[PDB]
Amino acid sequence: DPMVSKGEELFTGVVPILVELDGDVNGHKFSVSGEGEGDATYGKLTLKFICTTGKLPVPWPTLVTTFLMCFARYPDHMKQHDFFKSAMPEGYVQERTIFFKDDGNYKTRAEVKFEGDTLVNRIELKGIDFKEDGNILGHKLEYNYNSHNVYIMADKQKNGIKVNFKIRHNIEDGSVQLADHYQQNTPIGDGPVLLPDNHYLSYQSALSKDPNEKRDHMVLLEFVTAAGIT
Repeated sequence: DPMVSKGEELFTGVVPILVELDGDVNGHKFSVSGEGEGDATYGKLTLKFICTTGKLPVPWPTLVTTFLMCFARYPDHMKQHDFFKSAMPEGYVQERTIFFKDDGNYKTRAEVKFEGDTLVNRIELKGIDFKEDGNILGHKLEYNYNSHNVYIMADKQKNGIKVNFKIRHNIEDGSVQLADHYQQNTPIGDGPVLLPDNHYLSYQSALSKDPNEKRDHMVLLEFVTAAGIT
């Protein structure tokens, strides 16, 4: 499929990744830069993020979903369902609202596209209505992350996809902090993209630290594979 081959070809090897985020949550302004690599053939990403403005004012785990669906491994049997690589290299816009149960929300707008050989994710994040002493701005979340499937559906009206899913962030005391995610993606360019049948992506994420890093930071290892059209 010469259509399906263009974007696929850009991901057959290890691809360098750059992430930039400008954030403000209840007026706490912050920036984060991240860098690493993606290997879509194995659905693997390796990333390190640094808060370049000091202390991150929210828990690292709450930003994991905001900080690259084009690196999912789509099995060969599902290659006609990979909107994300079909939109490359011109890229796609990824927008979310994320509602934290009994707290504020994030609203994010990102552009994901190639700049030369590097895949870039540039994000702007606004958070409103957070409780200063809540789980988010009070840093009450465990530094860890649960595996979750993500349900992708076609969004024909937007020439794109929509994505719905819930994240459960474990808490200090056995409770969970729910983060209800609403997402839509649309191509940046004007040409043909794939409109997939419904399927999911399976996510696993592992968070760690660099012992030599004195800045506030997060090392992220993710594995993501598509499934669910059997």
